[PDB]
Amino acid sequence: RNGRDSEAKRLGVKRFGGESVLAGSIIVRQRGTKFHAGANVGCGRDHTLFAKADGKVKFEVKGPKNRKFISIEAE
Amino acid sequence: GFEGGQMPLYRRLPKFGFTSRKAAITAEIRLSDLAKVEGGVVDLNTLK
Amino acid sequence: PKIKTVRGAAKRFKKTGKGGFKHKHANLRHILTKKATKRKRHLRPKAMVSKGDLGLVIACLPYA
RNA sequence: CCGCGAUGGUAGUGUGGGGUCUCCCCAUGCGAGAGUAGG
RNA sequence: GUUUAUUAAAAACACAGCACUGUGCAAACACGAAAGUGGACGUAUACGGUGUGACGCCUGCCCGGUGCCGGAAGGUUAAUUGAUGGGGUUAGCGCAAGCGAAGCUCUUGAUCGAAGCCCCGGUAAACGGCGGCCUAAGGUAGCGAAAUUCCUUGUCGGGUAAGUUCCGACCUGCACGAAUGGCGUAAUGAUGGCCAGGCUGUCUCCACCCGAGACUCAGUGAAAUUGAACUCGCUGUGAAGAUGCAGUGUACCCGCGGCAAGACGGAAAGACCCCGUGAACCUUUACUAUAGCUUGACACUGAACAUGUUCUAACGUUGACCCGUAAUCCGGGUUGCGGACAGUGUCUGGUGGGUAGUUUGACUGGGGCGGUCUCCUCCUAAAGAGUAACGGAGGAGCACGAAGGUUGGCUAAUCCGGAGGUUAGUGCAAUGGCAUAAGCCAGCUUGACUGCGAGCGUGACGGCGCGAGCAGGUGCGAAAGCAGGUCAUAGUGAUCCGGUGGUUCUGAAUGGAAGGGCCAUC
RNA sequence: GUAACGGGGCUAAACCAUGCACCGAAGCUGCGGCAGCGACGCGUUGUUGGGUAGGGGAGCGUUCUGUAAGCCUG
RNA sequence: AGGACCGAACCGACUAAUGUUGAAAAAUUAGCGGAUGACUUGUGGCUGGGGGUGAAAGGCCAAUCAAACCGGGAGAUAGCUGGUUCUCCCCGAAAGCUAUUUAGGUAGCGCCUCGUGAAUUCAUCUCCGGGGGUAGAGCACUGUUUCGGCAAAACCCGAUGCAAACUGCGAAUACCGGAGAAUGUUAUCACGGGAGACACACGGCGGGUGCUAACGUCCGUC
RNA sequence: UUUUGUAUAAUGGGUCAGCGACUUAUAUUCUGUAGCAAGGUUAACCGAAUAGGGGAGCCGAAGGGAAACCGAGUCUUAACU
RNA sequence: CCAUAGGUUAAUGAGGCGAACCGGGGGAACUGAAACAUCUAAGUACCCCGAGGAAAAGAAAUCAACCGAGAUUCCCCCAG
Ligand SMILES: [K+]
Ligand SMILES: [K+]
Ligand SMILES: [K+]
Ligand SMILES: [K+]
Ligand SMILES: [K+]
Ligand SMILES: [K+]
Ligand SMILES: [K+]
Ligand SMILES: [K+]
Ligand SMILES: [K+]
Ligand SMILES: [K+]
Ligand SMILES: [K+]
Ligand SMILES: [K+]
Ligand SMILES: [K+]
Ligand SMILES: [K+]
Ligand SMILES: [K+]
Ligand SMILES: [K+]
Ligand SMILES: [K+]
Ligand SMILES: [K+]
Ligand SMILES: [K+]
Ligand SMILES: [K+]
Ligand SMILES: [K+]
Ligand SMILES: [K+]
Ligand SMILES: [K+]
Ligand SMILES: [K+]
Ligand SMILES: [K+]
Ligand SMILES: [Mg+2]
Ligand SMILES: [Mg+2]
Ligand SMILES: [Mg+2]
Ligand SMILES: [Mg+2]
Ligand SMILES: [Mg+2]
Ligand SMILES: [Mg+2]
Ligand SMILES: [Mg+2]
Ligand SMILES: [Mg+2]
Ligand SMILES: [Mg+2]
Ligand SMILES: [Mg+2]
Ligand SMILES: [Mg+2]
Ligand SMILES: [Mg+2]
Ligand SMILES: [Mg+2]
Ligand SMILES: [Mg+2]
Ligand SMILES: [Mg+2]
Ligand SMILES: [Mg+2]
Ligand SMILES: [Mg+2]
Ligand SMILES: [Mg+2]
Ligand SMILES: [Mg+2]
Ligand SMILES: [Mg+2]
Ligand SMILES: [Mg+2]
Ligand SMILES: [Mg+2]
Ligand SMILES: [Mg+2]
Ligand SMILES: [Mg+2]
Ligand SMILES: [Mg+2]
Ligand SMILES: [Mg+2]
Ligand SMILES: [Mg+2]
Ligand SMILES: [Mg+2]
Ligand SMILES: [Mg+2]
Ligand SMILES: [Mg+2]
Ligand SMILES: [Mg+2]
Ligand SMILES: [Mg+2]
Ligand SMILES: [Mg+2]
Ligand SMILES: [Mg+2]
Ligand SMILES: [Mg+2]
Ligand SMILES: [Mg+2]
Ligand SMILES: [Mg+2]
Ligand SMILES: [Mg+2]
Ligand SMILES: [Mg+2]
Ligand SMILES: [Mg+2]
Ligand SMILES: [Mg+2]
Ligand SMILES: [Mg+2]
Ligand SMILES: [Mg+2]
Ligand SMILES: [Mg+2]
Ligand SMILES: [Mg+2]
Ligand SMILES: [Mg+2]
Ligand SMILES: [Mg+2]
Ligand SMILES: [Mg+2]
Ligand SMILES: [Mg+2]
Ligand SMILES: [Mg+2]
Ligand SMILES: [Mg+2]
Ligand SMILES: [Mg+2]
Ligand SMILES: [Mg+2]
Ligand SMILES: [Mg+2]
Ligand SMILES: [Mg+2]
Ligand SMILES: [Mg+2]
Ligand SMILES: [Mg+2]
Ligand SMILES: [Mg+2]
Ligand SMILES: [Mg+2]
Ligand SMILES: [Mg+2]
Ligand SMILES: [Mg+2]
Ligand SMILES: [Mg+2]
Ligand SMILES: [Mg+2]
Ligand SMILES: [Mg+2]
Ligand SMILES: [Mg+2]
Ligand SMILES: [Mg+2]
Ligand SMILES: [Mg+2]
Ligand SMILES: [Mg+2]
Ligand SMILES: [Mg+2]
Ligand SMILES: [Mg+2]
Ligand SMILES: [Mg+2]
Ligand SMILES: [Mg+2]
Ligand SMILES: [Mg+2]
Ligand SMILES: [Mg+2]
Ligand SMILES: [Mg+2]
Ligand SMILES: [Mg+2]
Ligand SMILES: [Mg+2]
Ligand SMILES: [Mg+2]
Ligand SMILES: [Mg+2]
Ligand SMILES: [Mg+2]
Ligand SMILES: [Mg+2]
Ligand SMILES: [Mg+2]
Ligand SMILES: [Mg+2]
Ligand SMILES: [Mg+2]
Ligand SMILES: [Mg+2]
Ligand SMILES: [Mg+2]
Ligand SMILES: [Mg+2]
Repeated sequence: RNGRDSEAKRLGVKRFGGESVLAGSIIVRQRGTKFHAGANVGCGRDHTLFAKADGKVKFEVKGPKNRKFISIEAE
Repeated sequence: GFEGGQMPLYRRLPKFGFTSRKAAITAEIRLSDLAKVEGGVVDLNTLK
Repeated sequence: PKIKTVRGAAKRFKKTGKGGFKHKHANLRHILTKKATKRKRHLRPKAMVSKGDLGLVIACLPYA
């Protein structure tokens, strides 16, 4: 009665902290907002976080909930 | 083009376009060809 | 004797200036209502044959 | 900005080596979690 | 009686007898593109086909299924015929847009139309079937642990000291049964089973003897096999059962007669088993064809009214007679009979394992049977990605003009206004998300926009995904802004072929058109 | 068939600890030689050279044609 | 009289032994059946290969039969098996992924080789920037569990464990990025010529499966 | 030889001698080499001619677009940052 | 009935064989499509008839494209 599975979705972090990225570059693929969009980062319809400017990726923990945000520090 | 039985590239892609009969009877002349004719008048017959 | 062109391949590929091949994208013949306009728009322009496939196409089109 | 915590020990573990090899031990490096003093 | 020449002689085949069924004679039927020939120089007391198998007593119920036979009202239905509509072209009419006669032409398909099928009956010595409320009907007579009985060496009786076999019974017939006959049956059988008398070297248990080989001498003189051999035992080892490796034991060199435990001995590229998108032949309500059979239309094919028959002149004659002619062929003639029928050609519907070509998947702890095959979620998965098993668990093949967009407003479960704080909710699995709520309500709406797209993710590829921003045009909001569907991740199908709409494309002399392309879509 | 140290044998020739010696390979070093590659002195220095499928490079020999009415050969 | 009886010739072929590189590619010996018949035999004739003939065994059709023999299409096709011949030098795999009427075949990619081009391109270490949810741990959550207390035995509280599909915690390693040195025959990437390979095996470590059985099976990694 | 792996008790060979398996034609691409070079080269055929003639053709010097067409641009789109 | 069929004789010709090529009448399958039926193999193999030194074809109811060509046959291109 078992024997089924789905294709692996290649989620996860594509660009880690301090990496130089071009605008448009995908930083994380995820299901929901496990990471949140900080400065110069957009959030796509499938919760993909992507760079809206050229610069370096920065992960940070901010807010009252203590949420993982991703920003781009512009070069 | 055989790929082991997988639908091959030249069949999984669509056909497109048609062939123009007019293109076969149309040529391009370079500027370097203009001096090669006899007598300094360039028309179809002198090019031929 | 002369090599014969694979005539089905000649109807689907055209050789470009630097010797690549352009083709029409798959998936824009039918079942179009369910497809997003964005997806269909991106399938309209012709694309280049990929590196992995060039060997197969060249074999089929010796007089390209 | 976003309401805990040493020290010590213990667990685990990278590399190399070993045993009585379902599991461990030794050399070296990394070293929690929980808890304790305390804040 | 017959049979597998060469492993089967039988219970198999045949058989007289029985029954069903076809067949009116140019018989049915068979061989033959045909002419003809067999059937038969026969004629229904005959001939073909089928089943059963002397004889005796018999042969029950079911016509729903499949076949066959009969029916012929109605439905459906071929070729054929071409009504009607729609289009192309262009004489003209128009200042132009366009409109548009005739002709030619592309398309549409009214009407006509037989058999078949549906339909209504019949038929079981047609193929078949013969119950635990249900069926077409529920197995009669006879027989029964059987050439059938799995359980089973059933149980009881007989025979034997002892009998899984045998004989007689019982009936609980796994799974008998009435012409793919039931039950009996004298005689018959190189037939199967069982018992007894006689008989014996079959045996207890072998002994001796006579001959032919074997053995020795002379003469002649093969064979299979064979990588090379200086070719021992044992215990281990080891492509896992060793003459050949290790260790060890034993062993002077070489014949001859004997025996077969080993050389995984010789012989034959395993027949079993699996595999190959191998073969053959066989089957059928597998697919596609097709001979044959059958239907109608037109032709050969005509004449009088009926919307009936009659006629003779085509055509047939395997009736008679005459001639070629010394001829049961053939032809011609005369005549009778039949007669536009029959029959044949082309076309056409039906039927068609009679015949032909083929197909009939893969995975798989062998194959088969079962299960599975694409997509989504979790775990296995070793804290980036990815990661297998016929591993462990669940889902999808949609829904929604609001359940989408935006602005404003709102916050749950559960327990007893309060407590509590998401323990609820999400359109639907699971996981990760969601209060700034993505949960929930109302108003106004159509951004579920069109063209594009820096850059990036993910794929062998085909592809799939995320995306600021730019142009045009839009909604909401006061505006900032937000909106290119939905909390996200399933809800899917390449190409070909063709359909529909559009179109600054193409248009085989030229103008058009057809067809093609391109865009949208099925 | 001893047959559960490879055997003999062993009371250490067993086991534990500590130490110093030695044996031991186609490993390393020494001496001689050949070749590949990297810079060019056309100098010598560094380094490399186990190989199936397979890729690359360079050769040997055989018959025949020219060179050859030449050359070798009773 | 008789598909009557006993039994030679004649026609058969039930049993046994022998023979099985035979005396013989089917016989010999001892027995056996029919023997006036649906008998047997001589000579000649006729039937022809999807065809004949068959008292039916797929029997027989010249030692050949579920489609004769001979010649031809013909070198059918063979994703299968076998075999593939002189020498030296350099490099040197794979037994994986994806797809496949695919699974012992094949294709793209990965890995080999040759050529060309190009960056401090690549690797090791150190330092720096990162995300982790594994090991371990823990029990707030989702389940499971025992004892005591409390009490509608629920709930709640204290105490004790357990978890691949539990996480209010959380390593080592590994991985991504940056910087720096030393070392390394560019070790890197791209493009192009030529491949082979897509049966893997055992051992270590982490696991699923199996019995923490297998020289078992299926992954990861060396 | 085949294999994960063979002294294997898996395959093949009794031995010797002789023969016995990547060829040939045409097309196409890449490498080397030679000629000529924005050009290169001819086919059939003619020619007693390995000459010479024969440039019909073919490839190249321009691409883009389905195409008309435009052209160092072109396509896309009403139009491109 | 005329006749015609038929009969006899005479003259002339045919007949049979042969390797290929040639025209015509018939006409496979293996195979390829990685199965297979359309399709392929192929109007091939093969059978049959007829001819000639050659055969066949041949003097436009042909092409072309508004310019023109000028029977048939064969070769090289066009062009995979
Ligand atoms: K990225
Ligand atoms: K008998
Ligand atoms: K009936
Ligand atoms: K008209
Ligand atoms: K029975
Ligand atoms: K019957
Ligand atoms: K009877
Ligand atoms: K030994
Ligand atoms: K023996
Ligand atoms: K008559
Ligand atoms: K008629
Ligand atoms: K398995
Ligand atoms: K097994
Ligand atoms: K806009
Ligand atoms: K045959
Ligand atoms: K491959
Ligand atoms: K390469
Ligand atoms: K392993
Ligand atoms: K094997
Ligand atoms: K064997
Ligand atoms: K070549
Ligand atoms: K060249
Ligand atoms: K451009
Ligand atoms: K065929
Ligand atoms: K095939
Ligand atoms: Mg998986
Ligand atoms: Mg998943
Ligand atoms: Mg379309
Ligand atoms: Mg500590
Ligand atoms: Mg701590
Ligand atoms: Mg008898
Ligand atoms: Mg026999
Ligand atoms: Mg017999
Ligand atoms: Mg008759
Ligand atoms: Mg019978
Ligand atoms: Mg009717
Ligand atoms: Mg009745
Ligand atoms: Mg009864
Ligand atoms: Mg029994
Ligand atoms: Mg009994
Ligand atoms: Mg009894
Ligand atoms: Mg007895
Ligand atoms: Mg007995
Ligand atoms: Mg009895
Ligand atoms: Mg019966
Ligand atoms: Mg019965
Ligand atoms: Mg009856
Ligand atoms: Mg009956
Ligand atoms: Mg009977
Ligand atoms: Mg009876
Ligand atoms: Mg002698
Ligand atoms: Mg042994
Ligand atoms: Mg002896
Ligand atoms: Mg013996
Ligand atoms: Mg043997
Ligand atoms: Mg075999
Ligand atoms: Mg008729
Ligand atoms: Mg049939
Ligand atoms: Mg058949
Ligand atoms: Mg076939
Ligand atoms: Mg078949
Ligand atoms: Mg299978
Ligand atoms: Mg992971
Ligand atoms: Mg990991
Ligand atoms: Mg892997
Ligand atoms: Mg794998
Ligand atoms: Mg799996
Ligand atoms: Mg781009
Ligand atoms: Mg079609
Ligand atoms: Mg026209
Ligand atoms: Mg025309
Ligand atoms: Mg159109
Ligand atoms: Mg003993
Ligand atoms: Mg040494
Ligand atoms: Mg050395
Ligand atoms: Mg040296
Ligand atoms: Mg070495
Ligand atoms: Mg070497
Ligand atoms: Mg010479
Ligand atoms: Mg008698
Ligand atoms: Mg006989
Ligand atoms: Mg006898
Ligand atoms: Mg008798
Ligand atoms: Mg007798
Ligand atoms: Mg049989
Ligand atoms: Mg015979
Ligand atoms: Mg056959
Ligand atoms: Mg052939
Ligand atoms: Mg052959
Ligand atoms: Mg090497
Ligand atoms: Mg896939
Ligand atoms: Mg744990
Ligand atoms: Mg866990
Ligand atoms: Mg680094
Ligand atoms: Mg494979
Ligand atoms: Mg494999
Ligand atoms: Mg495997
Ligand atoms: Mg493996
Ligand atoms: Mg393990
Ligand atoms: Mg194993
Ligand atoms: Mg194991
Ligand atoms: Mg094996
Ligand atoms: Mg060995
Ligand atoms: Mg041996
Ligand atoms: Mg051997
Ligand atoms: Mg073999
Ligand atoms: Mg042998
Ligand atoms: Mg161009
Ligand atoms: Mg085929
Ligand atoms: Mg002549
Ligand atoms: Mg002539
Ligand atoms: Mg004119």
